[PDB]
Amino acid sequence: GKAKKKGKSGAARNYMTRTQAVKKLQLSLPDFRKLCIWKGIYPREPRDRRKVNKSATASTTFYYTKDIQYLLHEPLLQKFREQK
Amino acid sequence: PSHKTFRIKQKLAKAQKQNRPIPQWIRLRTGNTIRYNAKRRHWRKTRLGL
Amino acid sequence: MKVRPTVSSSRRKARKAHFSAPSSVRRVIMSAPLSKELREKYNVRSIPIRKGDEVQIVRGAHKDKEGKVTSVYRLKYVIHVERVTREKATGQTVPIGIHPSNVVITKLHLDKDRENILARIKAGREQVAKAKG
Amino acid sequence: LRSKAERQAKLAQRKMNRMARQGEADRHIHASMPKHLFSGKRTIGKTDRR
Amino acid sequence: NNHFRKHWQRRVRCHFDQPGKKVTRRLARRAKAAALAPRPVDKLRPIVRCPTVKYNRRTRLGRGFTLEELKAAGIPRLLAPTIGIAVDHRRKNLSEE
Amino acid sequence: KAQIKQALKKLYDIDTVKINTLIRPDGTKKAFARLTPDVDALDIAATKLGLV
Amino acid sequence: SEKAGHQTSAESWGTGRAVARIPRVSGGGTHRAGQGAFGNMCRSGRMFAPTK
Amino acid sequence: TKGTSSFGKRHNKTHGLCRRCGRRSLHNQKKVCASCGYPAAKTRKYNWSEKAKRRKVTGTGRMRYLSTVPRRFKNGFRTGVPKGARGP
Amino acid sequence: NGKVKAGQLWSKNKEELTKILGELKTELSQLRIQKISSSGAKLNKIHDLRKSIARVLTVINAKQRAQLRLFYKNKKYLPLDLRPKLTRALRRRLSKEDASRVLEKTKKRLTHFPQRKYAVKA
RNA sequence: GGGCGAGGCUCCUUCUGAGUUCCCUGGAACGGGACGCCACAGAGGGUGAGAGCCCCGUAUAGUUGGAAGCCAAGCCUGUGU
RNA sequence: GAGACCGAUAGCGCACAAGUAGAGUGAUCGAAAGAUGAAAAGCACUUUGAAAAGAGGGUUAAAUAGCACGUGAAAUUGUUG
RNA sequence: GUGAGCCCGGGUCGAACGGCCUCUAGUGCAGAUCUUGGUGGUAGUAGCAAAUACUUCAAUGAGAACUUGAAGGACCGAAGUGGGGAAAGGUUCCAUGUGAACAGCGGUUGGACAUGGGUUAGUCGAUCCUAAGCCAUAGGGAAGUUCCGUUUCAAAGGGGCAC
RNA sequence: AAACUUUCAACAACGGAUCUCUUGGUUCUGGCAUCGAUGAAGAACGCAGCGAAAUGCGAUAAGUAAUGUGAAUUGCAGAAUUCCGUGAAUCAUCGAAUCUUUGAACGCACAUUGCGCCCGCCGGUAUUCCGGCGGGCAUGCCUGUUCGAGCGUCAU
Ligand SMILES: [Zn+2]
Repeated sequence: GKAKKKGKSGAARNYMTRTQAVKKLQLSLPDFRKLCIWKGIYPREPRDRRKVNKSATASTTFYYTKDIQYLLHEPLLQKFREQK
Repeated sequence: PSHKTFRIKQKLAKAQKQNRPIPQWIRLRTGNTIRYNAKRRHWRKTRLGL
Repeated sequence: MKVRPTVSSSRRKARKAHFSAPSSVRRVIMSAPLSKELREKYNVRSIPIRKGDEVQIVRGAHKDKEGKVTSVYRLKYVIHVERVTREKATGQTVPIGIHPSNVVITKLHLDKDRENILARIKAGREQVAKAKG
Repeated sequence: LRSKAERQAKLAQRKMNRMARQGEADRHIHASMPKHLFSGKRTIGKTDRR
Repeated sequence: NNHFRKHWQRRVRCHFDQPGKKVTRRLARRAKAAALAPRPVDKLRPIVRCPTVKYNRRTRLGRGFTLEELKAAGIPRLLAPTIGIAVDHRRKNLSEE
Repeated sequence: KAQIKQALKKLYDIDTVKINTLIRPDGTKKAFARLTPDVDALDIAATKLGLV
Repeated sequence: SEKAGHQTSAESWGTGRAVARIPRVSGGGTHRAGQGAFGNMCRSGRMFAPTK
Repeated sequence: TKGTSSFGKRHNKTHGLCRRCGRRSLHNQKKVCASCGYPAAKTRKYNWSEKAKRRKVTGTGRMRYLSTVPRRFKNGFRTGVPKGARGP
Repeated sequence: NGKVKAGQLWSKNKEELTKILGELKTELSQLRIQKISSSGAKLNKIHDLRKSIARVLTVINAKQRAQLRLFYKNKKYLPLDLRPKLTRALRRRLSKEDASRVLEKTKKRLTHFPQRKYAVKA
């Protein structure tokens, strides 16, 4: 049918960077790192990091999109907001 | 035309299914007044107005 | 003379209600008197007729004929009685329409609903007679 | 009963067959007294027909 | 002198419902009496003299008793409408009779 | 087409290689489901469909 | 009813050579078109001096 | 030539079907229905045509919810089940 | 066969009701094909299967809505479909307590001077 | 200030009198004649032709069963911060 | 619930699958049309016709009621005198 | 009976109706180029004559100038009487069958009537883009139905990094 | 003399008047207050063993549950009803439900069954691909929560 567009499927959907994960979860960096350590969200590596982000370097940290989706439902986010 | 929309084709399908004479068992019912299809449509007589 | 404001003596409304009554009202309308010995047995004058009753026809050209009620055709207010029939041109047998007010019930098809009907009609008749006595 | 139903269906068509309709879908009502033919006057200027 | 130069037929009022309205008013009065039993259906009214020189020869029932009248009779103004006495505060007593 | 092939797989244990669809002039949808060469459509029609 | 015989749109066809000057129902495609209206002598019209 | 020969050029459509009232009165260029006034929120009606008002007045259609309101009012908008009725 | 009565359905719980619904739908699926292939005394069975499917769905819905009402018996906010319908104006109408609220001065005056029961000698 | 409350009213529900007696006409009596009966019911309708008594109903007191409200004769208690 | 109203050209446009059929680009316009018989008992069977039908012969109380159907005027027409 | 009218006989027909005194009215027709419906003479009359044209045998059938097959004769003459599409139509397409009606004759034939069948896409179009133009939003008018406004006097959002 | 035209009569035609009827209008009187974002009125599309319409209904589709009645429905077909019964019915009542696409109509649109986004669940070899299902995403305004902006006023 309709022709697909480039970069809308595959590793681009599969991975996101740490900056995108932090902006998606709307957390600070210490809270994001704390939640990742507590929930066991581990760094990942795409086969080609340019297919995920064109500005990625060797020090760029990648995570699973489904892992960030799972982190979106953690009740500790509201605990963080209540403490703030 | 051959080019037609889905809504137009659906309404034409309803008109095609409605285009029939009445069943013959209808006239044998008790107290019937229906003798024929008085809303029967033909493609040359009366337009559908779509 | 009627007194109640919810009662209408309108002929038009009466005929409309009679000829457009539903099946449960047509059952009450299609009532027949009981026989004499049934009347002293049950203290009931009239009952709605049903399939399986035994009737004697007392009006029309088929007077004094007896038979079982084979059908209760409520759609044109007719009962079909066994052997009270006629022949078509072809000689095939077709039942003859009889109105239930032209027959008298000589034997009742008795089930527990009919027993409850007869018992409550008899009890009502007795308590009305006792109250008015 | 089939023959009786066919006979009733055929006798249902007598009025429209006398009216000479092409089936039961022919329900066209024509103008027997048209306004353009039964109103107005013809002057010495422009006329409505030749 | 016939004032029929407007669209008079649009606001012609007949009174075929006059006996029905009498029946309705009587039913309402009976219901009010049954609700108010054993109290009377109406309140006590004072006797007052009609204004103007045409009608000052006749007395009639007024709206309610004055505050000075209730004070002289010994009935408090909060008790008075609760025992069927109509009270009017606008009317004054300009004379002793 | 995906709904039709999944419904056929769930109902009759039928695997199809492709499905074509049209909408008839009466308004109902007609679907031609071509089966895999391993299974025989005549045996499917005789046994499960009963179209003899 | 006060609106009996007046729930139609009809106008006379004018002075001419064929028909009378009664108001005639406009439109087409039905038996009512061209037929008289609004008169006590007309079929489907208002009576003379309607009862009040 | 303003009559019969001019009538042979009539093969376009000023109006199409309206999604709201179902009539062939939706102007194809103005995108405004001449009958019901779509897409304005109010339905087009005027007091100079009693016939046009009563052709689409309430009760001419199905009354799919409004017809059951008087029964619920007559029973008092009651809620629940008859006592001892079979069920959950 | 094909007629499932509600008296038996009101005693089951959810899983065998789902099993019965699946079996009835399967029977209706094969017998629609049997309808397009042959006929006879058979169409009464598919009518009975349709009505039985309707009955099973009704029983499942009624039991699960009753469970939801039991769950939401003691909560402030209910789902909109479980809230009473009435009319829109009836739902927007003031409550009985709010309509019967009076001021404190009115309460004092009604406490000390209510409408009395009285009679007048003739 | 609280709490009972006999009893009453409103709305649906079970139930209600007496000829299909004899003769004639008629395809069919619901017509004519004779003899009765009921009537707080001789309003209306149906039934093969004008039926109080064939059927539904109609009049009147009530009489079965059920729910939700309102009114209400009276009777228990607290007493003044 | 009723009427000193109208009784199918009347009475609402509509007593009928009527705001339907139908017309108009559209706003809108907008009809005609009720009655066999108590009961289909709606003509078996024979015969002549390609058929429609016709004639016998039944059905009905009546077909001088044959799903053109209660009654069946006049204009107009056919035969007979 | 002066009269408007009233009454009876005969035939037909099938369910109600009349006399007298009062009361009441949508109460009396030859006309209105009325209104609706129905029917005549004209009258078996005017016509049914543009687009060159038909003929033979057999079959089918109750019936064949206008059905079919074959046999002949012709016409369109590639800006077609051909092969295909856009708009418009909506099943008219195909098979089988067919009483009446319609095909201004005839009909066995039919775009008619009756029952069935038939339209298969990643690649052809729609779907996407914008044109002339139209409509939301901000905001400003208008008693208001709503009018202007389409980049504005708008806080109108994207990316990266972080022990 | 016939034919033809005209007159009169009988019968037969044509036509639908008259008479009788009336599940309908029209007018008056009495009672009641109850539409809608918990998605109305209206529109479209579907639903029966055999229906085109009317009627009823919504993929639970001439219908489900519940209560009552108590033996039908009927044009045909086919089944009934343990009749001493959780029970026929195109039955009545009606408090529980179902209620397709739309429409004030609400993700953006709509002359398209066009295009999206967010969050779950399931299936197909599947961390990436494909498919299905479920729950959501309009505007204005109010109360509150939270995140903010501005030397606008201050304290420090
Ligand atoms: Zn519209």
